[PDB]
Amino acid sequence: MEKMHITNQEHDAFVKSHPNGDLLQLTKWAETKKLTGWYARRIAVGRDGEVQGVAQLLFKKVPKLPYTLCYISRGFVVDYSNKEALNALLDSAKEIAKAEKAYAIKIDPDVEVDKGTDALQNLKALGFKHKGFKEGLSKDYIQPRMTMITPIDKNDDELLNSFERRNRSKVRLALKRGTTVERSDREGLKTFAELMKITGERDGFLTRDISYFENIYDALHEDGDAELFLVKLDPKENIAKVNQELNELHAEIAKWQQKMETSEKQAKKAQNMINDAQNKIAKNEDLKRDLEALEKEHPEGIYLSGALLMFAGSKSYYLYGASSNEFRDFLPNHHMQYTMMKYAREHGATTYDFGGTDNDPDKDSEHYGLWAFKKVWGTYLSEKIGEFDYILNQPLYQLIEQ
Repeated sequence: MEKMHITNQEHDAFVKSHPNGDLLQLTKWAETKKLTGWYARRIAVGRDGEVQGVAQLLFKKVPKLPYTLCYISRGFVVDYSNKEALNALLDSAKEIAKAEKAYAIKIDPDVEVDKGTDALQNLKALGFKHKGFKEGLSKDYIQPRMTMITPIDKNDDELLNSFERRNRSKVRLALKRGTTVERSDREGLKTFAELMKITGERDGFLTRDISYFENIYDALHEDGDAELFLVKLDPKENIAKVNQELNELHAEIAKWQQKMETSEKQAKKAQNMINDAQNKIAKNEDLKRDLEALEKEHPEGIYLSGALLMFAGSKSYYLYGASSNEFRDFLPNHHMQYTMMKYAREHGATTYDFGGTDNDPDKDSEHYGLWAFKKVWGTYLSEKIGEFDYILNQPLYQLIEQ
């Protein structure tokens, strides 16, 4: 068929609407990789003025050696059953990659094994070598080969119903206990980085600094493809809520007092309900005091958790999350997750991807916590076909790919 020149926006549109599109094939994602030494090139193929496949190629020089790697991260973006388009994309990639002294062309498209028979067959026939069906988070390939995904093309009740039972209960508590979820801005990243520092120290992880998050956010946020969410506990707002509850409780008492005075038969019940409401009033007043104490410490509230949410068309991604060691009983992360899923659905996404996992690892393994966390959120395990290399220089490939 034919090689085509399409604009950045045209490429991104095609990626966003293709079933095999992905965040890692967007032009603004390539912008984020400049900081770590990657440079980009694009290819497109089609017929009769209609694009049938695209790919964004990232190149990076191999330390100490006169070669590059060509990495098509989550490409090619093509129907892997379209042999003509697939071959044409390989033809174009080989031209560019040889000119860049690449030792191989590495691809890792988001195609589930379930649906990957054609892909495996057709890639094999074209000369690609497979890295194998190893653990979901094997160090033998760059991306996770398994992820955990929540279907979000659901109403609020259906979405909540999809979570595991204990977690549903925690989400309902989170919605009630008194935090708010904010869609933040670039200035919010300073709060986020602080939370991430705390999270790194609590878990065992090395944490990246604010500049690292700014690099991702600034490329994609303009297009609505990156958003930052922050969860706040605001004492003033909650004090207002308590004042309203106190007014409502006094009005309940008024109503039962009026039944007591007019209805002999209901008097014992009325006094009972009055006693209950009086107890609630006393407790609410105690809470008001505690919230006032908090307000003195944190006049404009305190942020408890935060996360970055990315998009590529109908795919949304929970990329990074962080939370502090304080006020954990408000369940801020649970409030955050459900809010972000709803936001993602409203933006046009139908899946919400929590990222990588092993498939049901044992408790002693380094990745167990990821499985324990992600499995309760109405997720299914997405097992991908994996990583494939079209090798251009055999001796170099053997040396490097260790």
